Amino acid sequence: STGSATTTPIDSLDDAYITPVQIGTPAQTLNLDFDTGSSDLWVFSSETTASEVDGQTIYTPSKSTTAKLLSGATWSISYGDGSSSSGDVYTDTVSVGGLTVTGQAVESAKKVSSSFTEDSTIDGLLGLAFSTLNTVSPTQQKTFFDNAKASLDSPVFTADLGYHAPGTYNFGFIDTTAYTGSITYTAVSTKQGFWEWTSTGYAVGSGTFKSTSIDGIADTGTTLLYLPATVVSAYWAQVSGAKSSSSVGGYVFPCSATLPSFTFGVGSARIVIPGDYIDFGPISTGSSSCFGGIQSSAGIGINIFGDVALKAAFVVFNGATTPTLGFASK
Ligand SMILES: Cn1cccc1CNCCc1c[nH]c2ccccc12
Repeated sequence: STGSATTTPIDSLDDAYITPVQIGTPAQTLNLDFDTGSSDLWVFSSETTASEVDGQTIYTPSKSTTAKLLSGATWSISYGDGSSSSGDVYTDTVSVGGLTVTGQAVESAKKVSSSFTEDSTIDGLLGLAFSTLNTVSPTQQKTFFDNAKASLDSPVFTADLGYHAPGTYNFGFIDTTAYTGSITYTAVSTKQGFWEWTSTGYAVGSGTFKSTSIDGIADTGTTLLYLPATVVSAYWAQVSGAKSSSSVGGYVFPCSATLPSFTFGVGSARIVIPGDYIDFGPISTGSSSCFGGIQSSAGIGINIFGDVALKAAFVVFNGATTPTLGFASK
């Protein structure tokens, strides 16, 4: 089997991407944020505290003839940005782009934090990291990908995120028309439960490539590119007037700037992030200070190749017995 679904930015900044997902019988379609940095499929639901729902589409398990309470199971998750959610668990039929999994754990939110409530466009998350990170207790549950894997033509999924435009998540096949040149594959460590890999270095604009190992995670559910302070300082030093603002929470730059590109290495290959991809617009409405798309990972504890980096590439998440990651230009 295979599946193919379009993923769409939630706003004009590409802050996140949502992908329609069919849950239950008859189908209830919710728009979920596919997140390769977590391993829970959770949704706004008829159980979510009413004051914490503001415009989201909800899953109502009592209206699904295939829903079954997973007795005794609860979940609770915190994300890198400090947001959180928790609740109980159903199993139900879940389909993505024509690919169907029966008996998928669908984690029903009873509580969500404020940045979920305030994000009316995101109806929940679909985790695509390794199932060892799944938070369901007392019996850990598998991700949609892990459940689907055995049925897939090939044990892979691909992320092709657009810049200010829709893109595609495919399951079970590599669309050879969706990228240019060749795909370069690189080793993955699953020891922390993430798609963790080591970039071979970077360049700023038309500058020389610096060969240096940068360990980080491929994370579709994080907006920005978080890298070591040394690398980030070297980037922003090429933008007149750019500075790190403790009050804003990172590097800002004059909105009048033209930003340089940023290149990262994948083995001997190179992925170029155009300068425009690094512009996240005014820090507040009407401000001439703009927020940067490359930020320091210092104090996160890990480097994160978030959407800013991933949307410059066609990315293969290879879930074979020994997982690997592939990157191609596009
Ligand atoms: C960092 N910063 C700087 C000024 C204002 C900010 C915060 N920008 C948050 C943008 C945002 C809205 N909905 C989201 C959903 C997922 C990820 C990000 C977002």
